[PDB]
Amino acid sequence: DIVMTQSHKFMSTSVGDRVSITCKASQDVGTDVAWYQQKPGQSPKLLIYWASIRHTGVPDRFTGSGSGTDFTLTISNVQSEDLADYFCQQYSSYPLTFGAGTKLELERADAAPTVSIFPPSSEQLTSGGASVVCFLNNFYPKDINVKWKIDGSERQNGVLNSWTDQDSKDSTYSMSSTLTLTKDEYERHNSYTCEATHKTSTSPIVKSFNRNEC
Amino acid sequence: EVKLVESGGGLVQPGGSLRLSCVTSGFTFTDYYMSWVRQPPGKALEWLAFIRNKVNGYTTEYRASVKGRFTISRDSSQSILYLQVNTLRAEDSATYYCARDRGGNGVYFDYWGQGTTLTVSSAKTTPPSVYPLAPSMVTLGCLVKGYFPEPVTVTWNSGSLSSGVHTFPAVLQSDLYTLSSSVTVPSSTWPSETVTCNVAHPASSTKVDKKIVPRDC
Ligand SMILES: [Zn+2]
Ligand SMILES: [Zn+2]
Ligand SMILES: [Zn+2]
Ligand SMILES: [Zn+2]
Ligand SMILES: [Zn+2]
Repeated sequence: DIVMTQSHKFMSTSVGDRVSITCKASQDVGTDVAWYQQKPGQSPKLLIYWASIRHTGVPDRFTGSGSGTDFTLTISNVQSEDLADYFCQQYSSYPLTFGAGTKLELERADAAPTVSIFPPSSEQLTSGGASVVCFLNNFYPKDINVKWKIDGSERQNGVLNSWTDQDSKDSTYSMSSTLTLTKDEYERHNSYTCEATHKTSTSPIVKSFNRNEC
Repeated sequence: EVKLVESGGGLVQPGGSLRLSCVTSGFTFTDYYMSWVRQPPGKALEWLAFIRNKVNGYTTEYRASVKGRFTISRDSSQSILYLQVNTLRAEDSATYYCARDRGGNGVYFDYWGQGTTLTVSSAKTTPPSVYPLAPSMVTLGCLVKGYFPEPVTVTWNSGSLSSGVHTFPAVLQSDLYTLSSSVTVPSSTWPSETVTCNVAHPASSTKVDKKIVPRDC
């Protein structure tokens, strides 16, 4: 069937610049193209229909253009309230199909992460488990890598990682890493280390604690 | 004005059936095309079906993959749109959107509802375990472990503490989710004043408060 291909999953820009999000159709769809905006945790919102007609209430900054197979949604003077997902849609033939979407990421200066390490709580140790958590807050760019070290040796099994989307206030990213062990295994080692490799530092940021001191 | 509210989501075992509902308001319901669209996790939106207005005989059009499986219909005397689904599989897990259509047969979606989330799995509902995370600016946190299914909401100090809060999305492993939340407060406000995280898991009627107390080591 007809496939709407948005070549870019992510696009970088700054506040006040102009962005062009492209969308390519598998075959000729004329001008039967719509554009939508979707913010995290919110429903889609119609921006453009019939390739170039703005929906009621849509600001004049959003413009659509294109005919045949190539279409573009241009956002002049990017505001902070435009950090969202944008995708196209064709209604020339059934079934109706959407593009995979293109998320707008905001540019800013680099920032080193604030790293914090936490030992297991008494509530979990009473249950027989032992989880160690490492928070990595407010870094930029989003590219980062975290290693867990137990008594100096790297450990990969039992690790769970999670990343946030771009912060709506300072345009940074955050990540949490949880190393889950049993209480018996936790009591058989001393040092627990969370190592953060980021472009803002030639050497990794290291946070650790020793069980002998507690 | 225009308002759409979906209901019927939740956890359902594979091979089952259910009906989703969409309550509309703010516009003449029988005069507009209505449709259903699903959004799988990390996948593009997928149109399922739409039903025409009164002047077009209330006819329906279906995606070929769902014909014979999904059924769209309107209520006889109320502004409610339905979607019947049978033979549920794990691939049907998604957010299901109710939408009002424009453009005649050139269907586009001019207003979307909030959506309802459907999870198709055989895993058993499990309440969460909430563990505190304690060590000028100091960072605390809460660890939510071993629950199913999604979602879980987290607040700090019953909503009064919102600045500097990072709630990370849940991660699945061995049919159980794990979620964490962090908050950064000035050292002059803790532990001189209390800091408590609140965790809600409506699927198991769970609502836990966990006070963060300082540690000796
Ligand atoms: Zn990126
Ligand atoms: Zn057409
Ligand atoms: Zn060991
Ligand atoms: Zn409209
Ligand atoms: Zn933040």
